[PDB]
Amino acid sequence: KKPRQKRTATKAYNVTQAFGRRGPEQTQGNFGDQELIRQGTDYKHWPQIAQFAPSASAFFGMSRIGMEVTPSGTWLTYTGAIKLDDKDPNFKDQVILLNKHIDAYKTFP
Amino acid sequence: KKPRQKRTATKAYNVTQAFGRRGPEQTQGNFGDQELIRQGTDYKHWPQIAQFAPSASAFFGMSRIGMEVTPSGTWLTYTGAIKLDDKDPNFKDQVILLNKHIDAYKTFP
Ligand SMILES: Nc1nc2ccc(O)cc2s1
Repeated sequence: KKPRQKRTATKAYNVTQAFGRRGPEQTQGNFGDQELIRQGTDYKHWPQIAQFAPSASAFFGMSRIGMEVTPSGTWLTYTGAIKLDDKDPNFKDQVILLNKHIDAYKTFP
Repeated sequence: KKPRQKRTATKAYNVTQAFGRRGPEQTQGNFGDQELIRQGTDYKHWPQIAQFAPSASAFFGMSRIGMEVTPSGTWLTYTGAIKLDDKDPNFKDQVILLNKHIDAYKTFP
């Protein structure tokens, strides 16, 4: 049993199955429209999204890390920010793509 | 030369060189004692730390993602939490190791 953070979503084991329903609560992810949720790393523009995901070294190097204990369990918390390069020729498209998936679930029928 | 989020710290390119000095401010990292800062992914217990880092799929599946536009540019924000396995026989050691590195910088120059 690989832990949740090591899972990879695909068409046969999708974002909802691996990582739960999209939503606004603290423990929920909010990222992905219906196409990305159904397809995971098979999504047509997945590489353009993954360019922004951190390496293990960067995850622990760039982030503010903490530990919290709640009734549900013991949690390693993380927060940070990643600058988009507005000198990148593909900047405008990167922004459009990220905004299409952030909080997409709010307009799901 | 690589974007910050794709860098890999090592003895040749250490945590300070790759990710900046440890400290408390936003986008500043707070994780690592003197030994980890110097060695990065060559640190003896690096695998026991990296087991908690997310895959690219998990990062975008589990996290709360946002986009903050400020005078310095456009920033992709992330926040989330990784649950430790309370039934793992090494749970107690995992807690000790993470706590050893969180805010370690407060105790040395
Ligand atoms: N509702 C949630 N369950 C889990 C389980 C494991 C994990 O690492 C994060 C979460 S958020």
